[PDB]
Amino acid sequence: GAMNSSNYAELFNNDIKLFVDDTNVYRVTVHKTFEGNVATKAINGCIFTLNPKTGHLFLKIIHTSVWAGQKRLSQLAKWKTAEEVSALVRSLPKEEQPKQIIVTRKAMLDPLEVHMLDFPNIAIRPTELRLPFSAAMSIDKLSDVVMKATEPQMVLFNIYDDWLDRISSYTAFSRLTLLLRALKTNEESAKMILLSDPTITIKSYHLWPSFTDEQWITIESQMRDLILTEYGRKYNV
Amino acid sequence: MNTVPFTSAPIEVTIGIDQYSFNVKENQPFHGIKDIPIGHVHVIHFQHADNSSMRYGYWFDCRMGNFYIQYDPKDGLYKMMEERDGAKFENIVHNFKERQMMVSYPKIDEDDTWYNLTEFVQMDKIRKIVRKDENQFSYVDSSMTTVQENELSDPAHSLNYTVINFKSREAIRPGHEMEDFLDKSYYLNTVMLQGIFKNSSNYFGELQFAFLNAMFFGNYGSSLQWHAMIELICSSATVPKHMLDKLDEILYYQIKTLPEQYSDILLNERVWNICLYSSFQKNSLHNTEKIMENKYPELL
Repeated sequence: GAMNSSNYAELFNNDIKLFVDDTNVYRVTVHKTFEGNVATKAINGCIFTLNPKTGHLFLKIIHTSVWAGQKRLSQLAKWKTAEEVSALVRSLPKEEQPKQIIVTRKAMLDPLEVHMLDFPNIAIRPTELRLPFSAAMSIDKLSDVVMKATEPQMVLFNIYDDWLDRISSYTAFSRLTLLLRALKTNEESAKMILLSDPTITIKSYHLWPSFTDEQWITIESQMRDLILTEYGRKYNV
Repeated sequence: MNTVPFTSAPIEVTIGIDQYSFNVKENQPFHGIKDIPIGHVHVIHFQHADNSSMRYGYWFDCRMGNFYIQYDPKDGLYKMMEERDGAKFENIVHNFKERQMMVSYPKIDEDDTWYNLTEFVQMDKIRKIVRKDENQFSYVDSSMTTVQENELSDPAHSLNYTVINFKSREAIRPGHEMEDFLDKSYYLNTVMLQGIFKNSSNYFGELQFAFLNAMFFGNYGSSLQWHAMIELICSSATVPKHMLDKLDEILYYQIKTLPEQYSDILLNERVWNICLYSSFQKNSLHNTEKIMENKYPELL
């Protein structure tokens, strides 16, 4: 079945599962041609495949060459996502293959399902949650590796840095989604909040700053306030 | 012209023969249907005045033997049987006609409806879908489930229609995942036509037989099968021109023949709007589209 607020804690049990977010797979800029018509230019993209229990991120970089000479690219992008996810599963040892894959957008169900026909016991699921995974390219280190890539490439990250050394998966995921929610609603402020203090740095092998426990509390409160402000502005409440 | 006599009619029943039907009263002296046109399959079907549930009936072809109906008070329904004694059967049939206790198969001479609904249906294929090889006719009813329905219980009573499933290894070549799922041409032409059905006529025949079981018995898995087979064709970029033209004729008479009041459960909204308006063959069903619009514009 679909994933929603009721069955939310299932993400943190011991059944291996992956979220797949395809929002950044096919990325364009829109511009005017010399004759005044509109054309698109593709830039590099990424499939965002995340184990929400362990933090392991499977960042499959989608090089613009993938699109060359192809039509209906937004539809193709869904099939290339499904192809790349299927190949990821096949590449993993049996005991590491997921029991479920949750697609953040319902348009991926058919492509993934068709691509996973070899894995009948892997359940493909939609979600009613409104996960902010499209803000993944607001994370500087992820945006940088995608934009610099010169060929298809898989890059592996732990999106939780070392957080699990001190907090649970459940809490880890709520921090991640709150950070990314903030980044989505107002990137400029969100990024300001994370870096205002030069003395708190990002380890070379990490994505986020090395806040102490007490500093994460001030951060999470700052991100909360950001989200609610932007809401009043959006709707005039 | 052939005859199916009835030993008696002990219970109030609506009898159908093909697209015709008659009300028969309890212990009314009804003794059969005459002038049944040779050369086609037929179906004789029943709905008791007391149980508007369970429509049931018998597919048959009179070239394959002498058949008659007899009520069975133990099982509570009209049974088809075969009389092996040719002489003994002509005797019953002639005396009943002499006594004029038989209705005449009421074919208007202008009317090709039944031929059009059954063009490609052959008794031999029916008996493979309804396996009961000791009888030469086939029983079907409202509640019988299909083989595919059963996979998702009793196999003696299954409708062994050809399983179609768009999200299956059979349908999708490895490496052509996207291609084959958007363009089912491979699945239609190679897997189904050349592989399983062997030619388009056996495919049309199953399609039509499925439709008629849905119309006559409200058999819900039959409706599913009919829709699946239409969808497979309409979702294929590459179909022989002769199949498209015949398909438009097949579907026209099926839509023409459907009871106006049943269009809500027999017609799948998604399939028909996809076939007529989104699919590769949106432009190849001019008669089917014209009749659908003028008769069921709401469903669309």
